[PDB]
Amino acid sequence: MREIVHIQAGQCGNQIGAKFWEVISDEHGIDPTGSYHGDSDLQLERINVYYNEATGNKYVPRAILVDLEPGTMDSVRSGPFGQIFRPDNFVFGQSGAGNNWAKGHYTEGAELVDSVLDVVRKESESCDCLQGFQLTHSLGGGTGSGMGTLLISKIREEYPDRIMNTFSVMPSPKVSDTVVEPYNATLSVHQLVENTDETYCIDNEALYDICFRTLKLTTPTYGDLNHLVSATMSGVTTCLRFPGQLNADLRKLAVNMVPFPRLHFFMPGFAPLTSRGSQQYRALTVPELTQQMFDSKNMMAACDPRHGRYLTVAAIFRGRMSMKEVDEQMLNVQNKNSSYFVEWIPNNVKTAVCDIPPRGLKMSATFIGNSTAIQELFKRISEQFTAMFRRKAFLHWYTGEGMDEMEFTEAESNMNDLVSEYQQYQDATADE
Amino acid sequence: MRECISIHVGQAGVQIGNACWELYCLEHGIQPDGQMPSDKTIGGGDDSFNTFFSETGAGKHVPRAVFVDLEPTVIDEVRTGTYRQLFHPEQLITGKEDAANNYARGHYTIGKEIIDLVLDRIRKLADQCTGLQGFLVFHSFGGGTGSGFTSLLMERLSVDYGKKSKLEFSIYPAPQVSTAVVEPYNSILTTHTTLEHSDCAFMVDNEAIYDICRRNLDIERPTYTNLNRLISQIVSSITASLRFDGALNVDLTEFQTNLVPYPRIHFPLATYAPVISAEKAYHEQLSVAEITNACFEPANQMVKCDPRHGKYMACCLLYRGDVVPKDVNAAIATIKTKRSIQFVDWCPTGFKVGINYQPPTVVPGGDLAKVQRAVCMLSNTTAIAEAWARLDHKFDLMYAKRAFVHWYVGEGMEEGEFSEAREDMAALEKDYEEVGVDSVEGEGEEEGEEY
Amino acid sequence: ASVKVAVRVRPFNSREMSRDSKCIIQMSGSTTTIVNPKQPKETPKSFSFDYSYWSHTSPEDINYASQKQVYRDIGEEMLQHAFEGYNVCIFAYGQTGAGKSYTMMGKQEKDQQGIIPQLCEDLFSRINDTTNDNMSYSVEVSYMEIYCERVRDLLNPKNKGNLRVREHPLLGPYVEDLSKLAVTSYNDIQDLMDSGNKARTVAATNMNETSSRSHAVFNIIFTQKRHDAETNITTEKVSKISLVDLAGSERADSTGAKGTRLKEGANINKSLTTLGKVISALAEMDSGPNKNKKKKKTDFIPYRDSVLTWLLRENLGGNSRTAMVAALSPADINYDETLSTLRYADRAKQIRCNAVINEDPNNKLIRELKDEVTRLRDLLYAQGLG
Amino acid sequence: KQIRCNAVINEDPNNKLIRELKDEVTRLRDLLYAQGLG
Ligand SMILES: CC(=O)O[C@H]1C(=O)[C@@]2(C)[C@H]([C@H](OC(=O)c3ccccc3)[C@]3(O)C[C@H](OC(=O)[C@H](O)[C@@H](NC(=O)c4ccccc4)c4ccccc4)C(C)=C1C3(C)C)[C@]1(OC(C)=O)CO[C@@H]1C[C@@H]2O
Ligand SMILES: Nc1nc2c(ncn2[C@@H]2O[C@H](COP(=O)(O)OP(=O)(O)OP(=O)(O)O)[C@@H](O)[C@H]2O)c(=O)[nH]1
Ligand SMILES: Nc1ncnc2c1ncn2[C@@H]1O[C@H](COP(=O)(O)OP(=O)(O)NP(=O)(O)O)[C@@H](O)[C@H]1O
Ligand SMILES: Nc1nc2c(ncn2[C@@H]2O[C@H](COP(=O)(O)OP(=O)(O)O)[C@@H](O)[C@H]2O)c(=O)[nH]1
Ligand SMILES: [Mg+2]
Ligand SMILES: [Mg+2]
Repeated sequence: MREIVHIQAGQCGNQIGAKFWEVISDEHGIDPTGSYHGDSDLQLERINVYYNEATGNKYVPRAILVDLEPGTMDSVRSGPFGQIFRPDNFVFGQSGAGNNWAKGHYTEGAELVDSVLDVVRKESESCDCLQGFQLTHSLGGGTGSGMGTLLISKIREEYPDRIMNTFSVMPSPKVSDTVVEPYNATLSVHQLVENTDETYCIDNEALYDICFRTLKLTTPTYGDLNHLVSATMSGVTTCLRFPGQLNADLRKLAVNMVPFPRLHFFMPGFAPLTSRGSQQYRALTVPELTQQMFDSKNMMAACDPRHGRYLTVAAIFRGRMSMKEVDEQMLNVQNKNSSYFVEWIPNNVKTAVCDIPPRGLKMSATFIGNSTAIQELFKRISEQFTAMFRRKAFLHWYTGEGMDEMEFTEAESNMNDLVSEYQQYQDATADE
Repeated sequence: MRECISIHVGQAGVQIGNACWELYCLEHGIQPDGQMPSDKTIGGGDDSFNTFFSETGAGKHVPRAVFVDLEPTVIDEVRTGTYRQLFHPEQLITGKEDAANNYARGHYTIGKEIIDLVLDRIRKLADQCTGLQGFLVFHSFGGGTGSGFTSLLMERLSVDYGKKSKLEFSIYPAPQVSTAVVEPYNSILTTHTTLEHSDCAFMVDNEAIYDICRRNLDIERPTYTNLNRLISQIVSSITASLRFDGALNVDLTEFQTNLVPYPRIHFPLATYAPVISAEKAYHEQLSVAEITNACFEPANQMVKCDPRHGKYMACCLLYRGDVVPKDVNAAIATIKTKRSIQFVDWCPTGFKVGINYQPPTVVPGGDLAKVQRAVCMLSNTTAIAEAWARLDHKFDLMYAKRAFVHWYVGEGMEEGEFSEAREDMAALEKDYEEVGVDSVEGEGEEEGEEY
Repeated sequence: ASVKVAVRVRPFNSREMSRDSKCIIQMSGSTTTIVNPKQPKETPKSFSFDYSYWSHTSPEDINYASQKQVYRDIGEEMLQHAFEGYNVCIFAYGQTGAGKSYTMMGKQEKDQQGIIPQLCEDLFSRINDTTNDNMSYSVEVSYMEIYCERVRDLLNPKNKGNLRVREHPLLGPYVEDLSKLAVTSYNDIQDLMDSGNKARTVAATNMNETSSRSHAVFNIIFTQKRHDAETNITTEKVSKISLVDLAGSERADSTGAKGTRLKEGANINKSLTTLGKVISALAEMDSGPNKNKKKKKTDFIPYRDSVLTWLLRENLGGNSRTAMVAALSPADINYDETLSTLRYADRAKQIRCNAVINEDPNNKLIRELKDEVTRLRDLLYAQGLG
Repeated sequence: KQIRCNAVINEDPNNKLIRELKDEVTRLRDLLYAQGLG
């Protein structure tokens, strides 16, 4: 029986984790205080994946919270699901990084990393058979990028066999919120490409587009975006917690998705997303979910899949349905869109089906693609990186905390090599 | 605990401090005598915010403020005013003559014998503080105390504390308007300390604020109280992000990290968008787009310099009130398409954004209207060089004939201290002219190997 | 130039003698013939290599390749090139039990020593031999290992930590904080060699009583300086000798590994698979643009997929002169691995390099401009314009 | 009697020699190619 240890870093990671724990506690019928008030017996059968059991017949999530600003922890505690977390896992300091990757990684995070690792060891030693970790953080910020990369490196040093997932919010194409996003993004991606098994790319602009065009929300806030990301996160690990006709562990997805070690950047998606207004018009069937999942408008990464090819894709369905229809629809999607799939990976569509659907939906599905179009994202960052590194636009803030130009140059080189590796499959007609 | 020490030097500093502390006491519900009835009425809370007030056992709240001046008049007005019981009885007032518009008098002769007491009080305040963030120094170029004593204080603080941030709000002399004959000498001499020791220096101009208070807030005969209130609103917008909650929260270190490309160009402009009177508060939506556009209007700048004559190097937008991130993103996208607003090619992002839930307050008897949204924009740009260049010309016109020089040398300076400072000033100007230039065409000259 | 390829056959081992011991390798001149023990009717497929060493029959003198013959063929020439000014690499290859450590390390107590003792020794007896008032030499020695995707220092005192790997923009990948020491006589470097061999991680297995559990790299940084104010240049030459001992492939069925041994074998096989992939990709890339037209459009090479190929980026291609010494087992039971080793040696024969090595590029430009001035002045004088 | 001094610049000998040799090469090459001897 498998566990997942959960780590949260930075403001974005903390908020996404809070919403994720609210979505999971609903699916399992845990009340905002730790007591179980469910109806289906299957909810408690595999509750050990996320929750430890307390002495009072209460359930405590196996979560770890990290930051260098107490404000985020205070906001989390003073909330609907603040008391559910145990207070010993609230690890934090003072004098935050201030959007400085060097402070997060080298100067300030080097002191708090020991405490975070102590709590991680305490949580990890209590599992019957640990599966892997998952981390939520933002690449474009300060403490998020630095502490996330440092914790990933330390854990991979200590736990080489286990799985390391990551739900990272990358800088957007034209939307921006800090001046120095490219530096932090480049360094964080340089750290992630070596020391991770999977990495789900999330973009704010894609989520805004989903909120505006698909769900027709007039005034979307960060809560909605957290909602989507949280539905994706639950949908990923459904098969660990509920029975299904054809299960799919995390290792199954990792094996069937990545062809080569350095290509583990996944574009996620979810269906069915309607409009609270047209729910009565669209019939819910497997063809409709398949149509919505592969739509370019529905991706959360802000990279058009039609500009590249799918190395691999994985579809995880939840709800009673027929395997014949699912397999036929996957074959149909491959056959019609023959130009968007590589020719040297025959039948590159992983399928999983879980019996128990979400709370009030008859059927649902989540999509995990691995396309060369993701290269575009990196190129954008790389372009902006050059535009500042050539003149040393803000470099004194980073060199003052114990870094040098060599680190920046090698990170840029790693980014460019990654982009070239994705490019070298992008074109058709492998001969000449 | 995000805590700051405010230091007020000179008449301008003390009066701006009066306005600022009125605003802070109104913001946190603190009475003029230091008591807060809100906690007693409710039962408790964090309303005794540690950013600006230290709480004693009895429930009184003392500001984390240091006032300094060489005259007793301006501070004696505060010792017997409405807020006589708010401040600690220390006010660090030298019972002697003043700097007399002379930099040397305030830096060398009479600046001594009072710096030690000021530093002792600052150390006492800092000892009580946990997790100190930085300093907020208020002064004014062109004055004797506000230039020389501020220079000495900044030098000693940089020697002692070193790593803590030091933000500086200063009143640069106006192009045409002035209230003294020897403003250029003091303003140029302050360049040394305002350059090397300070971390970020915000400049405001009296002519610009007079223009604003005559087109926007329709007042025809303003006084210094209105100017101080507007500056207080600016400072409150800057400091709100470490007192109240918000969607995106910007600390004091993020300001320096995002607005300062190089150590020697830390002179950003500041502006407040929804400056409007109660009568004109109606007939106006005052959406996020409108205030964001008004921040970039040349007429609304707080320093008499045209941004269209230069290039924007960095921007930092601080929103207050009922503001949603989507509208901010739309407004920034709209601004980025305008051709009149040019950004340096080496800063493609060029925007920092912060949102805070607390709306701005209304000082009783004030002039600003009650609004639901507001934004304060800081802009590090190259146009500020123009605002310096005029001053340099003025300095030359007085230094060719060595007018008013014997007063300065009679108090302990020498002639060379003038020229050196001027040379330093020139270097700063050239630095700006070096950074605003576009990157050379295909900056690796030209490239392209075989294939 | 291209990669130099040497193939060497070892004699039988106790396990091989205990079971079926029918040999399948034949070797003549510069040709190696393998015969399939399951298909005697099939053609004896043969391969061509630059060097071929039949060390099957020890006491004989008929085409027997001793250690010194292998050195005089490969390592001599490699040193000579090192003196000439090129960075030089020699790396071993094969399957487990092939005899890579014998070819490289050898037995210290006996006269039969592997390649590195011969070279570090000859070079000392040549520096010391040619030292002069103007000439001077400097040597620094380092020795690192790759255990499980982690770099460890062998000559350093006890330090359980792992060293970081950086990428200098011009010099390529390298290792940070590597304990690079200086040696002045042969006794010091022999002590370093003994300490490094003792420090290496070694475990026993069914295919070898003292199998290697980690890749190893022995690096000599060699500097030649000339002292004369009128004519000579100081620090005139700097070069690198890299000598690589690789851990061979393994099969869990015959290996009999359990637990940590199995993990070490899996990591070794992963690194060797990456090395094979980069070798094949390099071979195809250089062959195509050479033969096909000359397009040079684009060809990604997966250097970064493993730390071994990352550290040896400059040796497998670009700025180095490199030699590959493949070891081969004679027995019929190891036929499937021996054929794979031969195939990869043939593929490695197709790889090319681009090595020049110049020092102090300002001096390079200055001397080039001086030579251009002399040439143009002579041309003008010959044509009456000077 | 203030009089003009200008800036005194201490050039690197390496760059000085490189520039001088480049100028010499340029002059010699121009003379050779102008006569059609290259
Ligand atoms: C007609 C009806 O029953 O109402 C639906 C509804 O109208 C729709 C529009 C819902 C609704 O979702 C939204 O409107 C929405 C807005 C912004 C961001 C995210 C969602 C719904 O809120 C969402 C809600 O979904 C759930 O309750 C799922 O179990 C979901 N969990 C949560 O939403 C949740 C949130 C907070 C606390 C606890 C649970 C989930 C989905 C996948 C995996 C795990 C959990 C449902 C069925 C609906 C409403 C209520 C309108 C949709 O959401 C989901 C994931 O079901 C939006 O697209 C789907 C399609 C549904 O038809
Ligand atoms: N905005 C604003 N500026 C002020 C105010 N009071 C004084 N100033 C500025 O201060 C300048 C005069 O120099 P001061 O700063 O008063 O000099 P000081 O602090 O009194 O020190 P001394 O010269 O020794 O008396 C004027 O040019 C004003 O522009 C004020 O209340 N508001
Ligand atoms: N040519 C040879 N003559 C005599 N003995 C040899 C010869 N080659 C190898 N041996 C011996 O056979 C064994 C295997 O040699 P060795 O060089 O250690 O293999 P290896 O390269 O280490 N295999 P690996 O575990 O992948 O490193 C050792 O005991 C050697 O002494
Ligand atoms: N998706 C999402 N992104 C967020 C949220 N809050 C902040 N961000 C993003 O995070 C970036 C700023 O990084 P930040 O969170 O301050 O990093 P940190 O300081 O290390 O925690 C911005 O570009 C935002 O787009 C959120 O609730 N959801
Ligand atoms: Mg005064
Ligand atoms: Mg060996």
